[PDB]
Amino acid sequence: DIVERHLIDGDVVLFNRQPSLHKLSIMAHLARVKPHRTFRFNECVCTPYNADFDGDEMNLHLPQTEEAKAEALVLMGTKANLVTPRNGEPLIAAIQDFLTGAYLLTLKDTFFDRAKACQIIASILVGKDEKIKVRLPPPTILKPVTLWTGKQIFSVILRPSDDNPVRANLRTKGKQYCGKGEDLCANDSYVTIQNSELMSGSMDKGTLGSGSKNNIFYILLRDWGQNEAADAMSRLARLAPVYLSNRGFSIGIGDVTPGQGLLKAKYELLNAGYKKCDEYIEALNTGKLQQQPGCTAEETLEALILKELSVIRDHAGSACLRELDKSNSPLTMALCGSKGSFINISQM
Amino acid sequence: GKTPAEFAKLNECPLDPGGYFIVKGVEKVILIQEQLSKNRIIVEADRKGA
Amino acid sequence: TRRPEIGDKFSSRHGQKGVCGLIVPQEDMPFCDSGICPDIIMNPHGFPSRMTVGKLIELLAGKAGVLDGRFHYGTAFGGSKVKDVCEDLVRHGYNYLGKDYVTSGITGEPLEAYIYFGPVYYQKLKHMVLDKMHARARGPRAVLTRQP
Amino acid sequence: AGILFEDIFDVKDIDPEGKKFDRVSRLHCESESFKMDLILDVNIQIYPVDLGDKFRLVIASTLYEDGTLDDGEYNPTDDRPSRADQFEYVMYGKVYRIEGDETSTEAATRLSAYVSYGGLLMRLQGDANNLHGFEVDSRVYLLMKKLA
Amino acid sequence: IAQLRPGQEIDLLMHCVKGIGKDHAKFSPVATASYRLLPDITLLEPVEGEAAEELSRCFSPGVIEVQEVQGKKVARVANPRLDTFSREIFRNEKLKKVVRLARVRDHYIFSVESTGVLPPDVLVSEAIKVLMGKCRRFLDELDAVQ
Amino acid sequence: AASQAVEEMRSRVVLGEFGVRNVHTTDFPGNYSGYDDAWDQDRFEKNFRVDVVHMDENSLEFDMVGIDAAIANAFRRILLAEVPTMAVEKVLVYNNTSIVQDEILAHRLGLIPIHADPRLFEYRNQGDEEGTEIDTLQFRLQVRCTRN
Amino acid sequence: MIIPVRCFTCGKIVGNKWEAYLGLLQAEYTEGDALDALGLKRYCCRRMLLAHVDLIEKLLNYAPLE
Amino acid sequence: QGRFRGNLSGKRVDFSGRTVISPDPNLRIDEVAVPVHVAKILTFPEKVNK
Amino acid sequence: GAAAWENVDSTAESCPKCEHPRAYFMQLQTRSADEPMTTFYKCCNAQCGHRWR
Amino acid sequence: KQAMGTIGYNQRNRIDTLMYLLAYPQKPMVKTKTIELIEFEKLPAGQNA
Amino acid sequence: KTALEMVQAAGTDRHCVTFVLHEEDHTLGNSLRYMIMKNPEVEFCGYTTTHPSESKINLRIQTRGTLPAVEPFQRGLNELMNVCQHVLDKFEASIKDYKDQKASRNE
RNA sequence: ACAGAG
Ligand SMILES: [Zn+2]
Ligand SMILES: [Zn+2]
Repeated sequence: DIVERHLIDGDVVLFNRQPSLHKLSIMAHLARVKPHRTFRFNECVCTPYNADFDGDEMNLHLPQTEEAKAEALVLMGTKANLVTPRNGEPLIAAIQDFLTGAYLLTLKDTFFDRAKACQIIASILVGKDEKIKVRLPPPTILKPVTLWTGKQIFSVILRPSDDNPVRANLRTKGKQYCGKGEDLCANDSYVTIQNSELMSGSMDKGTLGSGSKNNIFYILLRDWGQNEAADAMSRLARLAPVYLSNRGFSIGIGDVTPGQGLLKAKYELLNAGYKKCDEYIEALNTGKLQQQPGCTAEETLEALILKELSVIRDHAGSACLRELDKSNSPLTMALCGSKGSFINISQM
Repeated sequence: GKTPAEFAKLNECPLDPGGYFIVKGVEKVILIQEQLSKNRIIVEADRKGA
Repeated sequence: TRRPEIGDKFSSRHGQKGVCGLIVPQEDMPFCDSGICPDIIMNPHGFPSRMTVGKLIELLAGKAGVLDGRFHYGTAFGGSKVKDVCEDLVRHGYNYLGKDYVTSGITGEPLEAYIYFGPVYYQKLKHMVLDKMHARARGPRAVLTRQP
Repeated sequence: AGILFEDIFDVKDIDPEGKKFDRVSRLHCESESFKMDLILDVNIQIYPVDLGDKFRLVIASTLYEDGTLDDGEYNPTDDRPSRADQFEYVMYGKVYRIEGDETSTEAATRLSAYVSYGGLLMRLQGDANNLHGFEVDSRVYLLMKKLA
Repeated sequence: IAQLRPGQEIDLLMHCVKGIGKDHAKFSPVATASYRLLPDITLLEPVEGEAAEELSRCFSPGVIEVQEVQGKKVARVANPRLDTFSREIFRNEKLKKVVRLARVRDHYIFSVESTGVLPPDVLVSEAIKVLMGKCRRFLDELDAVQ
Repeated sequence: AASQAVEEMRSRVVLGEFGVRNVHTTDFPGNYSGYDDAWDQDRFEKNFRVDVVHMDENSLEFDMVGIDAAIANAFRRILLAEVPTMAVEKVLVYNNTSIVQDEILAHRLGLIPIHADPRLFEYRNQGDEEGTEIDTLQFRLQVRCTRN
Repeated sequence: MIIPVRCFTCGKIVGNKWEAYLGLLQAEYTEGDALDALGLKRYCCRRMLLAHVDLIEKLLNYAPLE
Repeated sequence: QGRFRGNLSGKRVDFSGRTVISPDPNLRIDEVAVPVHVAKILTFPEKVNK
Repeated sequence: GAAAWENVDSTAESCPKCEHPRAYFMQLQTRSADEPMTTFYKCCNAQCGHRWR
Repeated sequence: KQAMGTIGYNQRNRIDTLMYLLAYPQKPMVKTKTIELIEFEKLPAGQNA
Repeated sequence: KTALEMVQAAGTDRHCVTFVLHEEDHTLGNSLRYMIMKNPEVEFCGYTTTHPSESKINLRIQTRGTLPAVEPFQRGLNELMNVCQHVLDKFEASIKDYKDQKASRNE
């Protein structure tokens, strides 16, 4: 007999955002029933669907055959589609506030005592990590106080027990790497993970995020299987908002206001640029202009004006970034690559 | 030309802009159409470059 | 009568639109010194890549406007400047850039960074999730092509 | 004793490229008894270090001077006499990269040793005879007390 | 509640019941209940002259008093409780390095405003018994298991 | 001295220009060198005290000295969400002809505070839509509007 | 349509301050002085009266009457 | 809107739903949260065996 | 000519590939599906010749 | 254009196909002079959060 | 109807156990964590909410030696109950004393 | 046939 039961916990269900440009626009998940009225998924999966949660409608399909289940689970699962088939780069990885919260956790400044370290580590003890023993690491500083550095609390993600056979090894450049340090740089921008302990360097977009290779989740995918790359993203998704929503992280109008060092530089740059453009105007209209090769005398003027005007944006933008303090919010969001850049900060 | 307290006995808002019709109960708006200026010499290039 | 819920689309009068994501109690909101907890926590990541400085000034002008009972204008190519509303917030005892000492409501300890409080005029859009949730097991079909 | 290394150092520089941090400073030191230069990151909030100071730095494999390697899990609560009572600042970390020097093209004896204290680094560069006992993947205790 | 015009009529019947504030926000007994730590603004160097006058305007209007010992204006902290920490001492450049704005950790200032159901000293005495009550219920389930 | 920084670190919450430092709570056993932070009922009963500084009708301000954040926050959360009162839930309507919608009117009548003392009443059981003397009250609003 | 009974943010009963707020504006106060005289400290309570529009006073013109 | 594109290569299916989406990080990366109003309508025909 | 190539603003910046100072940059914004900015860089001090986003 | 708000003073005598209203609307705290010209704050759409 | 459920770890003999406190939130959780961390026989303690719809917290307690983690949990409950009793007594004494001192003035 | 939404 056939009982047509309801959709229960564990059914393989397809899931689709409608403009489907590549094959990862439709993947298969495992369903779980929850009392509200929306489809819900982890934000690490927002990169393949290109979902953005602004009034977005996605589709669902329940397969009606056992073979339609097993072709959807083995071939089309999310744990078996972490890399794109185009160039082999990981798509399911961390996104904004999972990169910003992990960049601030792994800076060199942050220290935790035993109570807050236990409180942050104990967030991941839910689900299939409810049975595991925690393995709090030994503290770094012992004698004057007792402090865990935030990098050890991050390294709990890569190995949350004593019997977990993950050994991850990564050695790459950061984003703000200065070129001359190689694991002694002033920026602390060189990453060394050795036996899944984070020995140096903060975590950028190019180490946790969905950009490209040298991702630590891509290392876990290629060395220790699919399931160890999938658990670590769930541990990161669990652990980074607990740190970031109790540190506090905010933007303001004082985070984009120009200091006194910028307003004196910008005036001089505008005056020099407008004077050289006026001299080029007078040199075109009233005599000889040094005509650049390949262009008329009017097109030579265009390139020189675009030369003088775009020096003003560089020397105005490299003058504001020197006088911004750290713990500026757009500067933090641009150094960790989570959202924005230096063009946007220097433009607003 | 009515006062706002006389829009009350017509069940009409004073701030309703108007400019629309009522045809079989629905409210239809003749939109502003944009044309080219007639009776004017247009000197243009063809697909062939002429 | 519809009450807002998980999946209703609010806007922000600057193009920072967004759906609802979570509804938390008053006891888990972060609170100021005066007892105020926010109605709507907005994520700061929308601001760098979109460059809406206008929302960041609307918040400050509104906070400086309700503390002395004015409506500060936000007219195009003009309006009330930042240098004037920075002086109305110091006079009423607030910070001159709207950033407040904020205590976390989960742990009870203070937050490290300061948080930027103020009134922002949010408008509710017609797109509600109760008018869009849809499903079909097997139902009526077409007559010509016998498919749903 | 389980001592790896011990010499009195002397601070030559505090911030080469500027104050990149609030709690950590990238010290630059140089010894008396040998020619050892010492890059070190300390926590200057709990333990302030000035420019012309002179401290004594012992790196030990174990914190109990009976030579017992019993470290299954560090118990901070227990009170028993250890090596740390004669020192003011103690850290705990792992050696992770022994590296040959590339400055000389022939007949060199200087070897670098990198110890990471959970993110706070230490290069200990100098003669190969003084660095005996440094192995990769070995966990060491840094010990440190200022002198007059 | 409402507002009528002649001919209109309102007739209903209400049923009040008991409920806690976690369920719905019409059951909350307080307008706002909150605390803050108590400030201790301290002076690192003695501020005299006309800088005592600009120090008393970078604060709340009753915390920095200015007094004269020899016909010479010196400034001292008087009542640090009344400060709201607007942080106006950091806009002035000369005075950023003479004060240490802080908070005493183990000293709270509660401020409970009841909505009128029962007086606010009785609200705190009921709120403490609830936390005494929740610790009682799990002691009764450690004994029921074993 | 470093002892001054250790004492400021476990007893003060400083406010910098850019962030509040020393936000956490640290006095737990093993966190410090010479300090004993284990639980001691006599030290808590010796240091705790309550100073009521202002009280009138419908307001109260008082001090708690010696308690920590994780208990004062518990008291704030109980006062917000777990102290019971009496409020309207059911509204039975006979001839509402006002312009105010019946749902909106029921929602407005829900939020009126009632002067019943809630220590005298019990919870209405699951279901039981009538309710008796033990667990309900019952107001009657009846207004008819006419011309003068 | 009508003044809400409570402030949305904290919960102070604002809904009885409206008829008094108009009366204090008939005595020619500024709004920042009348809101202080009514007892509204925080700005969340102040925007309940400061931004309210009384549409029911004008919707009741179009209501049917005897 | 012919037969080949409109009704043969791509066609309307049942056992399908459509809703607004919203984030949830407390789930795994391979889970999805289906509302209960859609979980009662959608069915999977499970055969009875031992 | 090389001078006809480098009469554009940028020099002494940092590329993510070879970090060299002599550079030739570009910035675009004309795709508002890309809410982030758009840049492209040329780097030719050691004549390495990268061109990326 | 899609914000819930109020239609006019006859929004109760009016029977349309689909009408959306907000229960407690509030006028904007920061406003343009164009808002004053078109009389937007005599019947607004939105609440101050 | 059962509010407490004790889930041990995989390979630990009763000194690593996760308590599931039904119908709770951060209120009891953070206070009980504060009173358990005062116990010097506790290596690890911390809670988390399972999901914001569900009213559960999972309190994990790991002790140092071989003593089971029921005893620091029960000691945390008893010490928190005594702290709340003492706070209640001091608060009621200060309220009665303030009302007494106000009644002596203005008479 | 038109307007929306992503
Ligand atoms: Zn309010
Ligand atoms: Zn390059």
